[PDB]
Amino acid sequence: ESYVETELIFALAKTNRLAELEEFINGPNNAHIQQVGDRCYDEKMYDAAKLLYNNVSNFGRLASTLVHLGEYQAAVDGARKANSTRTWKEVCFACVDGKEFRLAQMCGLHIVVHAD
Amino acid sequence: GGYVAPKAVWLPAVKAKGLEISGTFTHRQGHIYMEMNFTNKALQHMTDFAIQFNKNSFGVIPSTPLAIHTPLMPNQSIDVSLPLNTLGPVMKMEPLNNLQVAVKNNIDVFYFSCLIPLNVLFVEDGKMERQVFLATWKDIPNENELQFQIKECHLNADTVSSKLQNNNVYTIAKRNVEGQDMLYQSLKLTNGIWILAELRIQPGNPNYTLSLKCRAPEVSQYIYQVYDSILKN
Amino acid sequence: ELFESFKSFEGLFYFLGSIVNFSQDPDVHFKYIQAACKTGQIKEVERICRESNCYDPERVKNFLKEAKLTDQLPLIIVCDRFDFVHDLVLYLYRNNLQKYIEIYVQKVNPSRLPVVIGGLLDVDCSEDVIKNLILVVRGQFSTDELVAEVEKRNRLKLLLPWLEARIHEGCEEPATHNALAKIYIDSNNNPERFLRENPYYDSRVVGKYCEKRDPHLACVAYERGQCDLELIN
Repeated sequence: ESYVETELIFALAKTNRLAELEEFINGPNNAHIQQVGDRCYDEKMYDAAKLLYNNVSNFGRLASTLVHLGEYQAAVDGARKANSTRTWKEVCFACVDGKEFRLAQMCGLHIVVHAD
Repeated sequence: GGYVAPKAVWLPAVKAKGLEISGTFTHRQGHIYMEMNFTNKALQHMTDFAIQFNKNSFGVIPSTPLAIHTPLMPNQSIDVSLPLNTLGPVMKMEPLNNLQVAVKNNIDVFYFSCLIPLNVLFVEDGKMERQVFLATWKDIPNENELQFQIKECHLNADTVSSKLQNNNVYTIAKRNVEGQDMLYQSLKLTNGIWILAELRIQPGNPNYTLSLKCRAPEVSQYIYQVYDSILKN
Repeated sequence: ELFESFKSFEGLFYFLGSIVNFSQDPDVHFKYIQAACKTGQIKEVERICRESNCYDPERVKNFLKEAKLTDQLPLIIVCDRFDFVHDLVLYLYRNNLQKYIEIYVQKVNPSRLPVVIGGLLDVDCSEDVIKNLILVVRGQFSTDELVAEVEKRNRLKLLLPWLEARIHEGCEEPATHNALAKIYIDSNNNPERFLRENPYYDSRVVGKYCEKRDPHLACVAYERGQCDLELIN
């Protein structure tokens, strides 16, 4: 199925059993990420949609989840390749709020192409 | 030209091993047609098309073989005009205007029914002389008179008359009676049966009273139906 | 079901392959496909799978992504027939892509070039192969939406050799010419001489671009286009 598997990993987030969830995931998932994967950060149950969107390479979305998660270094480490105007405004505003300022300007470099 | 109903699905592909027929009837300058669209929704070519009708109230039959000469390939859809006439065997059906049809191809024979709108059976020579109208109305037993309601009509007598005329229903006389328009009309079927009508249009009444007199009153309900359709379309 | 009860090698397979003609239960047809894959002869069936398209390509495509053949190419056809291109090319990047995209755009359809390329840029591919496929002969193409998705990704720096080789013979396409104008905007200089000897580009376009940028150049833009009122405004 997908239903079984999707809601399964969903409940696994409900029971925070990631250290075996994401590992089982490597099999023939037959499921659909980014729908329960959404619900993860939607329900604030972070750190898994992290791994999901990781194994699906969902840059920005994963970086946004890093932000909400409190992960901010690897956030910019993913932004360096994501490089979406989204990614940039995210890292800007968050890192300013994150009160990191050096790396803040280091990432703000990449937006000034847009004077908006 | 008279009223022609939109084509309806008569035989769905899934009931006929992929053959889908849609159809309607028309009347073109004294000639009746069964106008159809045949579509091949199967995966085999279809050939050897043929059609027949069961015996029916007005003796309706195809007048020629069905004019499909090439294989109808998968996914193809053709329009077919089948000329009909009323020279065929008569058996009274219920409902009176029902027609049973069999269509064959190289795969199988399939059956369906459809309802003939009676206006295609309204002949060109159906305009009674005033004198004859009065006499015939009087001759027909009063118990044969039947009343029907054309609901929610707002056409003027003039427009009613012109539309009906286009369907070979003739207005013989009009009477203005204290604001009311009374239209006296005749029509004649392919089998020779006359139907006389009095249409009463009243001010403030959105419904017209159609009164029909016929020596075969069972037909009346069906004239009403198509009379209604012609006025509403 | 009584077939599949046993090994059910291919007998009722051929049976359906006959019955498929006006057989509109796509599930049994998909099982039939699975059978054709048991000993792979979909080659002669994938063709009718192009014809037969009354199914649900979802569990079909799932079966496919489980049905391992390594050279199947109807999956691309049903894909762009239903626009499953995103996830398709997604898993394609996941495993491999050398010519599948290429053989598709060359034989099947060079239409969806730009959208699939934008997908590649989304999945952050290796630009080189994009260059190479650009070198590969194509049919038709629309540059506008291509450079639009580019301006999303902001990484046009790579079709410019294609434009170089293309204008190298002198295609007077205002599209490609204003594209050149854009890459020169990027080049940060003054091609007014170019702006004049090129009547091919769209001055209105370059002007509505440089609205922010370079009025001192929108001057000659509107002067080629005689856009005096725009020059005012």
